[PDB]
Amino acid sequence: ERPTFYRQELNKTIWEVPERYQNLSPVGSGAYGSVCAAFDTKTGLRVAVKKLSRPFQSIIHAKRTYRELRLLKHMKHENVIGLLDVFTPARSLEEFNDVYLVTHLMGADLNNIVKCQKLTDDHVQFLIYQILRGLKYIHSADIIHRDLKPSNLAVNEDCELKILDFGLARHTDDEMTGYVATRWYRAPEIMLNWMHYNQTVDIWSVGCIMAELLTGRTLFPGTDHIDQLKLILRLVGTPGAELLKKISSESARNYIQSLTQMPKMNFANVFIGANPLAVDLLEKMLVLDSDKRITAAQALAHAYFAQYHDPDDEPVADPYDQSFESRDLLIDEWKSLTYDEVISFVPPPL
Amino acid sequence: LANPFENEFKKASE
Ligand SMILES: O=C1c2ccc(Nc3ccc(F)cc3F)cc2CCc2ccc(OC[C@H](O)CO)cc21
Repeated sequence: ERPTFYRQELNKTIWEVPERYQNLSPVGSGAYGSVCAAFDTKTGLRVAVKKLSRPFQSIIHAKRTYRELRLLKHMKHENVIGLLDVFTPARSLEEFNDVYLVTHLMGADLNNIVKCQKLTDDHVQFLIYQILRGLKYIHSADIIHRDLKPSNLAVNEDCELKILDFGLARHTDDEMTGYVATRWYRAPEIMLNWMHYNQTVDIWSVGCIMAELLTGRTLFPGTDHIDQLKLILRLVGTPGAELLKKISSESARNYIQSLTQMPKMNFANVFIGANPLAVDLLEKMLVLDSDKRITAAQALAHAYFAQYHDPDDEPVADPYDQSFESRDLLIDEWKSLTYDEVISFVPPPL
Repeated sequence: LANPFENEFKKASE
């Protein structure tokens, strides 16, 4: 039974939503993308409604739309954004072009918190703890996120954190899409081992995010790929002989060998006056060699989080099963698969 | 799909 919809132009975009969702208001004046705060009169909840941007604009984006909806429907964890509702104004597959997702309103993202002049170390402890708690869960499902960054972490007024945006997430595999992550948070093996990174790229991003929380500044704000690589090497040091041999790009190896030799910095001399345990965790997160990087599960046991760590309150997931995602499909197949997932969504009990 | 990183690396050396 299709609800009554109504239509409204919001910042040069036509939103069409069920009448239960009232007083749509773009968060931050529309600077955070296509997300509106609303009041759900059916539940009395304050919700955030995301209108997916151009979900079927290409084969790649259609695929990403399907993966994100499937993952969001599969996952159930306090530090991962959860679906209250999923809808489309379309009355049939034939006119299906728009997807809307609904969750609890959170009210800020980590970019706001980075600017907070009253941020304490305990706050950093609690925020990074929750990112890692969500990441332990995600990785245990054999999901890889691939786009962690401050704007993809929502924080509510109780400093409860949820990972947003699974648009680039997928089931992990030996070979995956090459150009992923946002540049300032992109792990170096994404550039050095084209299409053959693994879940530790997400730990790199968390390291970059923690550093930004501690200092108030982007850790590696590169303006291009060469710039980005050099900014990283200035901190973690240029690779030695045994590590070069794991770099699959001969052009990258050749370029790196042309640079001045750089040692690993003492992070205690970068993050001045930070908790020594925070510096220690950062040293274990921001390591060039992917195989020596700390895991999410290991990081939750780090002494930095002793106030919050509870090994029986850090659950793992049921592993995610990749239904139709292993082949190259046309947009119309991705649309039909996504339509079926919209029509079959069952809202959680209140 | 093309690798944009190798392009920049080969140029930076050149
Ligand atoms: O709460 C927020 C939020 C919520 C959800 C979401 N994506 C999403 C994912 C899944 C789903 F199903 C529905 C979704 F909407 C993205 C964000 C952005 C973080 C942010 C920032 C500022 C806010 O208000 C600021 C004031 O406006 C003062 O400027 C509110 C929010």
